[PDB]
Amino acid sequence: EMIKSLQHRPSPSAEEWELIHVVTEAHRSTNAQGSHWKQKRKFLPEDIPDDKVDLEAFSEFTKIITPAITRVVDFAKKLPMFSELPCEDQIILLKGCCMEIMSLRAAVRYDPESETLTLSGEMAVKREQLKNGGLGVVSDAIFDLGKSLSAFNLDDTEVALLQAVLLMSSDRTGLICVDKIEKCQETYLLAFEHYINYRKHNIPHFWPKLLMKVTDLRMIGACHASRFLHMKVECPTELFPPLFLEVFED
Amino acid sequence: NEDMPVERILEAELAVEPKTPNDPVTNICQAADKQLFTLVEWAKRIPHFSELPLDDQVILLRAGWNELLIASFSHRSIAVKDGILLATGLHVHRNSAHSAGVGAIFDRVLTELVSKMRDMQMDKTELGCLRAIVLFNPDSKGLSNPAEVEALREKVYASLEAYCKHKYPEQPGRFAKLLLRLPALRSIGLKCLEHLFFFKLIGDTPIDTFLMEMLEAP
Ligand SMILES: N[C@@H](Cc1cc(I)c(Oc2ccc(O)c(I)c2)c(I)c1)C(=O)O
Ligand SMILES: CC1=C(/C=C/C(C)=C\C=C\C(C)=C\C(=O)O)C(C)(C)CCC1
Repeated sequence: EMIKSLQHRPSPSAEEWELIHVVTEAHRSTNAQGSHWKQKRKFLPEDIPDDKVDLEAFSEFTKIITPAITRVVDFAKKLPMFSELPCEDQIILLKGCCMEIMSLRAAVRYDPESETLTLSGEMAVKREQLKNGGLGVVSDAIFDLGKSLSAFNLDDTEVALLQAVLLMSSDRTGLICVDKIEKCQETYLLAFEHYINYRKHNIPHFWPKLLMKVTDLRMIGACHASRFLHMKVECPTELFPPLFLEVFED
Repeated sequence: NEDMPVERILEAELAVEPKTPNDPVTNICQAADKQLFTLVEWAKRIPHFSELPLDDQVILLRAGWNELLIASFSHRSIAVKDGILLATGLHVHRNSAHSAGVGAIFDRVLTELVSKMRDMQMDKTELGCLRAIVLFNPDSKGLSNPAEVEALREKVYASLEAYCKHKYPEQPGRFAKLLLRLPALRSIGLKCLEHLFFFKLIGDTPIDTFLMEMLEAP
């Protein structure tokens, strides 16, 4: 007891470190600009909707969005328990989590001195700029998460593990592996908990405080879908890259 | 540690929940009105809820009522195969939902909520806690001091995590498995609310006094 009991809040139980490492690197290789995203920061010139889409800012997004979706695919490819998933089942997961991961990837690159998010690690955009270029009120949602997540001081592992959790949702329509996908998330979470215990953040209730951000992301996803329908009215479907249409149309 | 007792929370659940027209949409609306009465009772029976300002108590219940009611009926339906059990003793089936057009969101409820609560064998204490975490929402617009609300939510995170580790030491990620049911409820609850306003406007679905009061400005 006491001693037996003091083996509480565990750190990553060996296999968990293999998992932590595979994923940390899967995200590290897929995170476009690595250690030099602040250095390789290209501000978008002042040109900026809730629709009434500013095609000049929308064009700059449509440019960079084709590799962005691809990275979100690449990251998933590298995760072995994902690699092992059927043709259909793994396309459903990839469709559902795409925007979540992209928003999360965008939100972590928020700098408060400049009030800017950094799309694909290359382009730094402002609240007005992301809004007016097609995202509308989904921009505020991403920006507000970027402000919120800044206090969390998330690292490369935290992000990688959050991404894996977003990907392994058994609560997506038309899944047949189900429990196979559910247990994949179960393992990844357990590792994420332990890595979080190990990290020892200067924040009380960090683990639940973080897991609640999943709702914010799930909602950034759902609003994007409706915001996409309004873009389709306001467009040309030829402006949309085929990949963007692949993920979002349906 | 227990500045939010799981036993006091499980008690609130038991105090309101007992042991186990034709239009399904109307029948669900009837159930909802009756439960809005019981909901406030349950709310007051949750540690520190009644200590918040009276306008805040309203703010919180006006904000989470849908999600709360959804969670409560979804857990009662864990037995109820392929359908949902109402507080009016009535049952609504998947097929009847589709007939009313509402089959899409109904399928979401059965799958993302009932099935998942059933599969994991979610107990009434955890249910109470999740409902309490939903109740204590600091992000609610207009509350005088959200920090008190946020603190109370944090108090539930702690007590629920503690109960999970205690009652289920074999399941080391049960607490996160429970918290991850909340994005599904936030997503579902929002679409159910949309339908509710759509049905409120058409006028053909009869909405009772309390349900109406929720669907209108204060
Ligand atoms: N920045 C991320 C990837 C990422 C890329 C882009 I373009 C983004 O903006 C969007 C997204 C969807 C849209 O329909 C529109 I219009 C704009 C976001 I938000 C994220 C990364 O670094 O991987
Ligand atoms: C508008 C709407 C729905 C909303 C129901 C809500 C908001 C509450 C139900 C509470 C009940 C049914 C309580 C109980 O039985 O205790 C659902 C999708 C479910 C059915 C069809 C459209």
